[PDB]
Amino acid sequence: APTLTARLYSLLFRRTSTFALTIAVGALFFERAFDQGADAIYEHINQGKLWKHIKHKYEN
Amino acid sequence: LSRFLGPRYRELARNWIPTASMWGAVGAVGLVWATDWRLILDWVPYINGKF
Amino acid sequence: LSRFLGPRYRELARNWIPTASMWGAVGAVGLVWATDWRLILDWVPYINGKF
Amino acid sequence: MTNIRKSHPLMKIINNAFIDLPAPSNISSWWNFGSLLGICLILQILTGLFLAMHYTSDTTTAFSSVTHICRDVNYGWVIRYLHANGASMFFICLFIHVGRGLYYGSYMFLETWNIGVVLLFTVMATAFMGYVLPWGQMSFWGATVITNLLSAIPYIGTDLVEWIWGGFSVDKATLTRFFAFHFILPFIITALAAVHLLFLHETGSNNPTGISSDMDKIPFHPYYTIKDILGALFMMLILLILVLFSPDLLGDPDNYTPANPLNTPPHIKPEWYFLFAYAILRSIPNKLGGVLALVASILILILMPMLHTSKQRSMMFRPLSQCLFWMLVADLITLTWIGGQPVEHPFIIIGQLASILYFLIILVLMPITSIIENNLLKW
Amino acid sequence: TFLRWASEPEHDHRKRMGLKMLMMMGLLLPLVYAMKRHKWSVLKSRKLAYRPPK
Amino acid sequence: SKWLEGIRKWYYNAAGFNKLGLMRDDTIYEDDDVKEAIRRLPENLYNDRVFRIKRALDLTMRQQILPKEQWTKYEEDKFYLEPYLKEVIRERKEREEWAKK
Amino acid sequence: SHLDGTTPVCEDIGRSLLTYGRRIPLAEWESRIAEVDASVVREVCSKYFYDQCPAVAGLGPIEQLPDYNRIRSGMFWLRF
Ligand code: HEM
Ligand code: HEM
Repeated sequence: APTLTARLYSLLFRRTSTFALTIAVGALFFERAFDQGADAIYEHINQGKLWKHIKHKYEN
Repeated sequence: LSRFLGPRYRELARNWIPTASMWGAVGAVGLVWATDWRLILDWVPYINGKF
Repeated sequence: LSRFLGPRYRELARNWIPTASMWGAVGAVGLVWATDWRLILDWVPYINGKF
Repeated sequence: MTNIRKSHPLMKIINNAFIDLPAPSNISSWWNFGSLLGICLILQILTGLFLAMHYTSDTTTAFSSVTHICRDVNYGWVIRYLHANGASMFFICLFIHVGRGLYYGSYMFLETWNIGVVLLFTVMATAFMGYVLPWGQMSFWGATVITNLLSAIPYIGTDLVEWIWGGFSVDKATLTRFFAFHFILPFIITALAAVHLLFLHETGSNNPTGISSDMDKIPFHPYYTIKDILGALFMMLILLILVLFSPDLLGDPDNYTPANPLNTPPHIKPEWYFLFAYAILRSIPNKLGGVLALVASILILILMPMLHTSKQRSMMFRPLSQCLFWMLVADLITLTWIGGQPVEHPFIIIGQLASILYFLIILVLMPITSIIENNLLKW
Repeated sequence: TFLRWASEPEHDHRKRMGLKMLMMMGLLLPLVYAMKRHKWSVLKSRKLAYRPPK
Repeated sequence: SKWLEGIRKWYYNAAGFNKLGLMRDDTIYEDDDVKEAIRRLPENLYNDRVFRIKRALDLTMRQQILPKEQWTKYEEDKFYLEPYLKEVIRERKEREEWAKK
Repeated sequence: SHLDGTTPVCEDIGRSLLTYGRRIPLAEWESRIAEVDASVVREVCSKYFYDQCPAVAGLGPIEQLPDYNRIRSGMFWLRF
């Protein structure tokens, strides 16, 4: 039985054009996920010290 | 350019059409990703969360 | 530079000293003319009529 | 048929420069900095260009334009601090590159070494003129002092310094002249770097052993393109650390006040990559002697190849020469520290001793030590 | 604190971008280092021999 | 005397080109005279020099050192290039002396 | 052409029995060849050649022989 890495090469990494598409699609999803995660970390560290955390009191 | 109007070049095209199509998709996905088109990214299930 | 310490090199220096002196005179005259030094040009008869 | 990479003229040049260039297989990480320098240069050209889209070179609108870049321009602070700290990274890499050349005997490439010295002079001038552009207190007064240095030249000193000033002192004329020169010089730096690589590729590259490596040459691309990419990534990590966590670490705060010609800042000192020279400049009490010592402190690199009295090229197998080299490095660090410090009781004497030690090591101790090493090996 | 904001209006965004760049670099440096090791293993593992016919 | 021999052997050990298997004449800077001397070497000596230098370069690429028992001993370090280099230098000195006069 | 002569035919018979266990008639060889077309050639070459690690043996003045990394990179196409 082929391993997961073997499947990845045969289906996506064997041909460079498919290799490029995997990177392009991966970059799209990675950017959203990484930014969302990184923002969560930064906002958690600075909880209650950002405008987005204190605007509710002064907004409206 | 009648030099290329032959059966072999017709076969040559068919062999490289899937590859050219794949590279075109890479360009399309790259352009949408780089420019954040959002005409197309609205359809994308997880990316549409942004904006 | 002991390689260049010999009678032949002294002869070479003797031969090329007039040329080096002429080129030095060319350089001095060119510098004085270009800068309009006027420390030297005051002595030159016709040129010192200027300024 | 042929190969386009090896036949097309531009492709021929590129292939022979960065793709199929025979390179030594053992060059350490100290050979990365060269490429890093180029990277830095390109960065300074790009980033600086985007600063020129918002910077105006008028004394009434220079500091305000810089604050406009830092506050209003989108990501303007990113670009501004990238430029400011990339100059410092450029000088770190330049100093490490010169140290690598000294240690591994790379100065035996006379033409390459001389072009490198010219590059060092040009980059120092570019950075000095660029630091004046913000037109802060430090910019104005450092420009004042460094330019006034030129007045020590006999006879033509005053006329020369006034010509460079564009007036009677550092003013709007000087600011605009410096902006123009600062814009133009990096392109001359790129041309000189291209000539530098041209001269270097004529004889290949040296290796840490200092022994000709024609038997063990490897293609440049698959190995040293990825190695230089990794080095550039590490350099970018350090530069981004500087930009995003301590943007003002290497800059004196007094440059954030607008230039005041009628009041000096509490302390006047140039950027760190000049301090060592500044230190030597202050070691000599005489003005002309100080300027000559400052110039010699960098022109000594020209003499470096002619002082090589060792039978071996690299200091790798020369432990006493290694000790002298590290003494020289520590002396340069001491000179930088003293140049940062004011002129008072201990600092004056330590700086004078450091300058004497620097010139003594480069001019006297190193050749004598090399001769002693040659004797010990029965050459 | 207000004066700190006034002098550095990009403070918070700068810290955020620094965190993102730290994460990206901690991800990338091992990856590019591994790519360099992959390319260089051919030379690192190579074994030279000297066979003079004499 | 033996003091000079001791300090020379200490320096030879300190200058770790023996740790790479090299010999003293393998580390000399290849200037014009050294290049000409190399050109005059017999084929076996030239091949041995080439292999020793290549092996040292490989070791420095791997940042490693030869096993302790494979280091070049000071007493068995042979100055193979020295005679050829001396001859080349004498010939150059003769040509320069003729050029002086 | 290789099967012209008693000795070549004997060699073919012996080698075929040792390897295949049977003597493949020329008719079967021709049928197998006729089965081959451009698509089959492309598929099999991709299976055995495209992006595969080769074994290289050089001998003589082989200083210009490309480095193994360069040869391996040559074993695949970026355009494809
Ligand atoms: C080797 C190349 C370069 C070096 C070493 C260099 C160095 C510097 C330095 C140290 C500063 C002072 C920044 C500060 O104090 O905040 C500066 C400012 C500046 N540079 Fe560059 N620079 C280079 C190339 C360029 C180029 C090519 C351009 C334009 C095309 C440029 C445009 C500017 C401008 C407009 C400023 C003023 C903006 C500001 O100070 O924020 N520079 N440069
Ligand atoms: C903007 C300034 C400079 C740039 C862009 C630059 C660029 C380069 C590059 C790309 C290399 C090849 C890579 C390497 O050998 O590490 C190199 C090598 C070299 N550079 Fe520079 N360099 C600069 C300044 C200097 C300076 C200031 C010196 C000496 C004072 C110098 C002397 C040398 C030497 C001797 C080599 C050859 C070293 C060897 O091959 O072992 N360069 N330079």
